[PDB]
This record gives sequence, structure tokens and C-alpha cells, in this order.
Amino acid sequence: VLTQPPSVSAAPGQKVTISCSGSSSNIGNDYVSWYQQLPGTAPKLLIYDNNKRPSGIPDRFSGSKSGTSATLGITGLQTGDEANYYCATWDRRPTAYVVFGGGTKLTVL
Amino acid sequence: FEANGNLIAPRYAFALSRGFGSGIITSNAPMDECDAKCQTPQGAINSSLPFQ
Amino acid sequence: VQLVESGAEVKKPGSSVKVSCKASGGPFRSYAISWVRQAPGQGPEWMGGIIPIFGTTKYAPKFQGRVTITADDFAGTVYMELSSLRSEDTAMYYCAKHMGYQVRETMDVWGKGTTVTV
Ligand SMILES: *[C@@H]1O[C@H](CO)[C@@H](O)[C@H](O)[C@H]1NC(C)=O
Repeated sequence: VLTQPPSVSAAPGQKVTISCSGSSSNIGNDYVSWYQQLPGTAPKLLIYDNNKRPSGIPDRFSGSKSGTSATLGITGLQTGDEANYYCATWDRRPTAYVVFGGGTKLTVL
Repeated sequence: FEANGNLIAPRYAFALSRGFGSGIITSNAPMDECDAKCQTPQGAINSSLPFQ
Repeated sequence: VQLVESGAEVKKPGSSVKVSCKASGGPFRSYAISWVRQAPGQGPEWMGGIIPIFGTTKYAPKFQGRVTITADDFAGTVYMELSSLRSEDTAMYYCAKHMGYQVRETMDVWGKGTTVTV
């Protein structure tokens, strides 16, 4: 499984980094993707290929991965950037499957 | 109508309402309780293939 | 591309439920399709997916044995059947699409979702 901090909070206009520490089987040998989920809506893809952004995603979202741990960074926080964030990867050893992270609540002040 | 003999008078009439996708077919198949989108004189078809 | 699920269902424990997902465009797709579920107050869980042309189906060890995924290509529909329902199966289900023909961790298009209550 992928472990993330349960909750991180910061003031508007600041910079927030959300982590996630798996193992050598899930993150250490595969890519990581980052999804955002607003209340009442389906999850929305934010980052894929560990640094790439889909069309329509603002530049203030970024991602990286060092060794076993991946990080998602958000700058220029607004009131509308408060939602759930999930890290997902493609675990593959006994029987491969998609594994999502525990989730992290981003609260703004 | 005017007559002085030999008339078989009307008694009932019909007020018609039109629509598309109907017809008269001749068949020997029995009637069942199913639901389909295509009907043939031999049986119903439940398929999305382009040919039959 | 738009994915539309079926209606909501109310089932009894021990029964089975089948749901369908319809995708806009040409009947034949060049991308894989996966099924995800989420319980209230919890996170998403991946159930299984299906691959075009080859027709291979993959499932999760938690859901292996009870779930079956099939596809009908000339109508562009994907069906998922779940059996041996319990009280913990109450959740909202989504059908999601991948960019390629392989089942991976990146899904770019999701559906509205449908609720299954037991
Ligand atoms: C045709 O398919 C529809 C779709 O579910 C079904 O309701 C109907 O019973 C089927 N009819 C026959 C004759 O198989």
C-alpha cells in the first residue's frame, strides 16, 4: 500500500507538498499518478508519468519522485483547491493490480 | 346515401390515426412474452451486427 | 468521450447485481476499461479491467472469484456482474478509461457513477 499524511493545511497563496512512501515493489519500480477528488464528483487526474500534466491542468501543480517517495506540489493556493488527493501506482509481483493511496485532506485557511 | 332498394347500410366506422414503422406480416410462430427490437416472420432478433 | 452507467439498484444480501457502462463514439475502442468503487467515508478501490481486441480480463485479489467483467463490442457496452452481496458492498461504482490498450495506474476519463445499496 501507499502511505500519505492524513491531513495538511496552509494559508492561501502558499506552497504545499504532499508525500507518500510505498515500497520497492509499488513505487520503486513503477510510475506514480496523482488524482484530485472534490465532494460529489468523480476523481480528476492531475499528474501522470510522474511529472506530466494533462491538457487543462494549471502550471501550479507539479510532481516528482525520488527513490521510494513521491511528492505533489501545489502553489498559489485558492479557496477552490480544498479536496482529497490520492496517489496511485501499478503494483506488480504476485498478481499485478492498481493500488491507490490512503488519501490526504487539504484544508485551506 | 340515397337508395330505393338493395342497400346494405353502414353501421360502424373508424377514425384512423397514422404512424411509422408498422405493417402486416404472415407467420405461423407462436406468441410469447419477450421484448425485442426486430421482428421477422420466423422469429425475433436480438443483435447489433450489420448483416443478417 | 463520455461514459454513462446504468441506474441505481437496491439488492438483498446473497443476491447478485449486473451493471453496464456505455461509451460514446465508434462501437470499437482502442483503450482498456476499468471498474472502480468507493464506499462512503473511504477511498477508491480498483476491481478489475478489460482489454480491447485481445479480450484479456484482469481482477483484484480481494475481488477475485466474485466479479465477472464482459464486453459487447458491436453495441459498445461493458458489463460487470457481482455476486454474494454483503452489507459492505454498499458503494458508488465508476467505469473509467485508460489512454492505452493496457490496464495501468493512469485513468483520464471517469463516469458519473451509480450507487449499489444492500
Ligand atoms: C433482448 O434483449 C433485451 C435487452 O436486455 C432483453 O430485455 C430481452 O428480453 C431480449 N429478448 C430476447 C427475445 O432475447
